[PDB]
Amino acid sequence: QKVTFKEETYQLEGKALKVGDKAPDVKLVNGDLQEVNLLKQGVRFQVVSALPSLTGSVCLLQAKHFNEQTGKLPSVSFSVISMDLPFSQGQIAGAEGIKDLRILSDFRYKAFGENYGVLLGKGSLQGLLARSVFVLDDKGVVIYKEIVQNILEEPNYEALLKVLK
Ligand SMILES: *c1nc(COCC#C)n(C)c1N
Repeated sequence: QKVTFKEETYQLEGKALKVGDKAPDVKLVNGDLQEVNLLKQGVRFQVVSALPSLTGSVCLLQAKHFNEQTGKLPSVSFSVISMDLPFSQGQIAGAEGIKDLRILSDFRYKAFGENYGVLLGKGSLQGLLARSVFVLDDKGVVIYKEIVQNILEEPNYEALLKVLK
């Protein structure tokens, strides 16, 4: 699969993760500069979304939409991942009041990008994460995957909420 950004077409780098595959656990860094494991034990659904940067308008709308679901669906674990340092993630989350959302940084190991196959290849956005959504079931198996073809588009929220119902 390819991703488009205006005139640029990106190859996706890292390991291809498919619907039906066991999702790999990866090390990320949270707002307190604490290393955390992506996967949560004993929750019905885990939603893991990635975006190029929280600095961007489309990116912030995605973060705002997952912050709202965090409160509406407490039985579902929501995580948003970017290559932004935890400091900027905390600053932007603070200003926008997105305090319930689990915001994690892939900067240290690029372990999410490499293991979920959403690392953007050569181009202006190279090394940033493709806009993407994975839903895992209670076994940690991928039951839904969207890598957004046009990175200027928001994720398909309707397709996603049908998976969580
Ligand atoms: C996330 N999405 C986008 C696309 O447009 C938003 C803007 C600006 N960007 C730039 C990020 N960072």
